[PDB]
Amino acid sequence: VQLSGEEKAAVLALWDKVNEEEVGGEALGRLLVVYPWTQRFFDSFGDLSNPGAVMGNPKVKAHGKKVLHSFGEGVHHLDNLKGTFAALSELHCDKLHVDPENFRLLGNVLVVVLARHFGKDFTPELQASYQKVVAGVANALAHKYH
Amino acid sequence: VLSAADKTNVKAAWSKVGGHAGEYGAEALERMFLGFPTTKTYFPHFDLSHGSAQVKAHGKKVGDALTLAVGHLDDLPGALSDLSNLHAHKLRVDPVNFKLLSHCLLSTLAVHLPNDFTPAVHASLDKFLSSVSTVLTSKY
Ligand code: HEM
Ligand code: HEM
Repeated sequence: VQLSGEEKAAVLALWDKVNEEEVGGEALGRLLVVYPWTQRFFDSFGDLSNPGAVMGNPKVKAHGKKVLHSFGEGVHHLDNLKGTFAALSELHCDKLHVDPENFRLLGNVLVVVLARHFGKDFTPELQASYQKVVAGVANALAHKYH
Repeated sequence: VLSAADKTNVKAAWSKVGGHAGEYGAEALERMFLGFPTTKTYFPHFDLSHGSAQVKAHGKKVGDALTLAVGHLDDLPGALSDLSNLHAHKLRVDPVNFKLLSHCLLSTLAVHLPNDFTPAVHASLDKFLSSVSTVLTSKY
């Protein structure tokens, strides 16, 4: 959201190196292994027993990719998040009934997987930034929860 | 820390960490100050400058507080019941701030140990970091 040209440029340049399948299936997988209560929502997706099943499950990968693509749309509509997610919010509150906080969670999980993937170049400076983006997307996905 | 399989990942994962505890202690703090700015008001007496021998000389203090707890998994209330009276009694630190340090410290470990920071262990550490957080916020 409200930040800086040099930070934006930075955030963006990093997002051209983000393999959305890899980092995608990784976030959703860990979310499920680290915060097991979220296994309840994605309940059809076959076997989500041990972390080995979660991680190598084709449906975690495919939805993961759908999640991270949604994130990028956001990394590129810096000034219009609320508008961007003014539907993924409705489908999350009503049809899904998902607690607002579970978002910030998947967010911090997405920052951690970026962290392992881009080592030292994932500077406290650049994560400093990402927290803002993850913060904004969270607030937008819950916007319609009143 | 709690379950066996968990107390097994923590001692194992931390041996991975080894003698880089204060360094990492340092960095996590550096990542929480910039990333989550409010936390910076708990340290008016601090050189909040990147390179600060102070922020640098406390991460080593935080690293050791954490190495000890690693070796005291069976009883955390007792082996930290000073740090418990410190953060909660003398300082009044908010229970939501510990998550910010727990997030940063984890974001960090992921930066220095990519191959070792696996899902199973990431699970465990989150737990170990929740438990220690509780102990310190226990006097509330
Ligand atoms: C970081 C914020 C999140 C983003 C950006 C995100 C993104 C998405 C996207 C793009 C879809 C696809 C919509 C479609 O198929 O038309 C979706 C669906 C879904 N999301 Fe989210 N999501 C987020 C957080 C969460 C969380 C925390 C949960 C669980 C607690 C969750 C549960 C679901 C479920 C159950 C579906 C339906 C999947 C299906 O069966 O097709 N989402 N989400
Ligand atoms: C993983 C959790 C944490 C650990 C292991 C930890 C460790 C420590 C230790 C060992 C000390 C005392 C050093 C001494 O006796 O000289 C200390 C002091 C202190 N801690 Fe933490 N801490 C944690 C969480 C936090 C959080 C979340 C904050 C607030 C954002 C915080 C703020 C402080 C402050 C203000 C002091 C006193 C600083 C001074 O004047 O020296 N701590 N911490």
